[PDB]
Amino acid sequence: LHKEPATLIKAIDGDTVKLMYKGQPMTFRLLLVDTPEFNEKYGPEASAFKKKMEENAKKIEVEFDKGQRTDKYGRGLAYIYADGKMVNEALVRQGLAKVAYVYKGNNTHEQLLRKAEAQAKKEKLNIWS
Ligand SMILES: Cc1cn([C@H]2C[C@H](OP(=O)(O)O)[C@@H](COP(=O)(O)O)O2)c(=O)[nH]c1=O
Ligand SMILES: [Ca+2]
Repeated sequence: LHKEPATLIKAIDGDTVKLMYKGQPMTFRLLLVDTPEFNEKYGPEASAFKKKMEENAKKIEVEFDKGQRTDKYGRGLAYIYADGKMVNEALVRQGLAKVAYVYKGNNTHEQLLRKAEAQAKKEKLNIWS
C-alpha cells in the first residue's frame, strides 16, 4: 500500500470527510471503522476528534487498500493519515469508532485496528464505558 496526497476541503462527520484528491473534490469514507452518527451517543465527540486531527494536520494523505476504491455511494474508501498518524486507528484507539465493515480484499490494516480497539475496550474509553 502507498500514501498519496490530498488536501482537506471540509470536515463532515466521524468517518467521512471531503478531500481534494488528484485535484477533484471527493467524499472519503474511512476503511474498517464505524463511528456513531452525529445524532447518536459519542457521534459529536467522534466528529470533533476527526475534525481537529484533520484541520490541524500539515499534511493529509490517503492510502487505498488492494480492493474496491469507491463504494456504492461514490465515496472513496481509504486509510487517511494526518501528519503520518492514521485517523482510522486513532478513532478506534480512543473508543470513538468500532472496527466494522471488514470486507475481504480491503482489510490490510484489520489486525492493527483490532489491537487498538482491544486497548480502548480494556481502558473503558468512550463507547466502551
Ligand atoms: C466502510 C464501507 C462502507 N460501505 C457501505 C456499506 C453500508 O451500506 P448501507 O448504506 O447499505 O448500510 C454503508 C455504511 O456506511 P456508513 O456507516 O457511512 O453509513 O456503506 C462499503 O460498501 N464499503 C466500505 O468499506
Ligand atoms: Ca457511521
